Amino acid sequence: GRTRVLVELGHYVYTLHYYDPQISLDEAPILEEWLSKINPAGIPPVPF
Amino acid sequence: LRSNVLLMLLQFTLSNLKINKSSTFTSDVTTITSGRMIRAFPELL
Repeated sequence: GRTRVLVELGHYVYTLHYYDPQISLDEAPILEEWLSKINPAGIPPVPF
Repeated sequence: LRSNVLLMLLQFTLSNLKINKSSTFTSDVTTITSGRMIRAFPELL
């Protein structure tokens, strides 16, 4: 908890994952898969 | 030295007697230049 980032994208394609709320899970690896497929070509669709 | 330098510039001048010919200009659809009209080529990019 030390840096808050506002990635301003004018419009983007989203995709939401659905979790059972009784499951403890750091979902940083879910976003780190999104952060790996970014190149100057394009962006993978945004995960929630 | 002046006789050998001047003959080196006569090969420098004669080897640059070409015609700058244009080629294809694919627009940069990537986001480094964003829609700019660069010239794609080997790999001189």
